[PDB]
Amino acid sequence: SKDKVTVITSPSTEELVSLVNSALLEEAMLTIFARCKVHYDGRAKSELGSGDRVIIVKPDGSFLIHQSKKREPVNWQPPGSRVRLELRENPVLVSIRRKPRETLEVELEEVYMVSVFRAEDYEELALTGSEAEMAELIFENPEVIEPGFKPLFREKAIGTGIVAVLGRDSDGNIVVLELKRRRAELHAVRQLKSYVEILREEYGDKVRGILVAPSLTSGAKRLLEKEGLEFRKLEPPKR
Amino acid sequence: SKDKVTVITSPSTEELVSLVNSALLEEAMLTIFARCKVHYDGRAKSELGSGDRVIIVKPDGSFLIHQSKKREPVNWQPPGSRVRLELRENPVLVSIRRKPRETLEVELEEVYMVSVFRAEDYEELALTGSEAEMAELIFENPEVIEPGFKPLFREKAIGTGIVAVLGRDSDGNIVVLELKRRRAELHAVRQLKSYVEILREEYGDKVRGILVAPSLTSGAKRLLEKEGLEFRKLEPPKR
DNA sequence: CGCTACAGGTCGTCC
DNA sequence: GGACGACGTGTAGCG
Ligand SMILES: [Mg+2]
Ligand SMILES: [Mg+2]
Repeated sequence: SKDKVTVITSPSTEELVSLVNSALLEEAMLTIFARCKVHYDGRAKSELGSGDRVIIVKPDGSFLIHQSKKREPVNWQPPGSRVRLELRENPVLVSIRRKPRETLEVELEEVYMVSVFRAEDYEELALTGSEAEMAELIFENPEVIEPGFKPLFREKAIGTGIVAVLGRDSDGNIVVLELKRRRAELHAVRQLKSYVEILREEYGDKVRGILVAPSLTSGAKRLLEKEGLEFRKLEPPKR
Repeated sequence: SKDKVTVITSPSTEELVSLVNSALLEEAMLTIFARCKVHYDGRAKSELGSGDRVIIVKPDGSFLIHQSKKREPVNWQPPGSRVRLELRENPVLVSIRRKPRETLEVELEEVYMVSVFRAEDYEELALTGSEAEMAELIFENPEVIEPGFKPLFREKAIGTGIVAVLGRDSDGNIVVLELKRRRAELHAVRQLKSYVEILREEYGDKVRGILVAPSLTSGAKRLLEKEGLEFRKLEPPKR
């Protein structure tokens, strides 16, 4: 239990069970290379036929099944799921989440490798360049929008929806910003339009919307213009 | 090397280099257990300090870095990225994505395990209970919407945006359907309202919007009612 | 929990 | 290759 790694290739069932169950009691990452079938029923339902895949069970219950292509797991289970290992015609990894009820079944036809990784990590990700940091830059230097802009509220719930920044201009109008940390799309403009309309019905037609993004799509421009909304070019800042 | 799996615990640098090399040449899966540092720069910028993680490099270029928590990799690179291994003071995995330019740098301070898995998988996931299945059901069976509903188009570009289902009703009105495979939120109603207004521009007051979904959030229902749009309860079929 | 919206979203289709 | 929207989206904030 004091080795970081414990690896077995071509494990016997006995060896499988021993390492699987120690991974769980030790709350260590479990990794397995195997030929398997996968059955999922839950929010949706899926079958994956027999094939080789990497399987990972994290100590927090996160379950991953990866094919040899793409970024997404072909199947998974979220944190807080519970897995048991089941002996049947083959060993079967069964993971269940409660609410909503989702079942993942991994039938292990052939286990090429099983491993316990007792991983120590006290460190957490520090990311910069987010939308939240655009909001900060704007409250710290409102001029990046325009002279006299005064930011007032961040994530202000209006009647229906939550607007990213609510504010006032030099004419004393209410100003909605919608921020995107990347090229803004039709859905961004729909957010803004939706918020502005809701405000307009309280505060009159003078309410301004501004989409604040590094750029926007052909579609966003068209709809923005058609709706009389505005665009300010802003890049997400990186610390 | 002719084996499906090769595993070396506590590799030397030469051992490390060798397996990494083979994984890439053999189009195999590369899995590393390591204490590392991660530096990422690209669409955003991030730093992860020294800690233990699982690393996976797929033969299609997908790069994954997993902490012992959550379902998401703490850092990654998408399919198509090119990876190399540089020997600085420590070995450094470098994976770069062209377009947009993104670089991922993993300093391997200690490699606990490195493995090559030559995975054979000819099988594609088969999933049921999607939104597209809802659409099929509605074309096969339009009365699930209402009697004498005539479905005409599916994923139809209108001028700005794309409608899930476009049709007519028995009274000669045009019908927009917005479909959701799960409980519908504000986002959905905004989509629906947006399309219906665009269609009203051409066909005038004779357009109906219908949100089709297993249920609604409070905000959705509120907004839906406000704009006088309609709801039909439908569960995605599991076939 | 339920609502709401962001994400380095990823992914697939189709103009 | 851009635009557009679904996704078993996952994840975080907030009430
Ligand atoms: Mg917003
Ligand atoms: Mg839609």
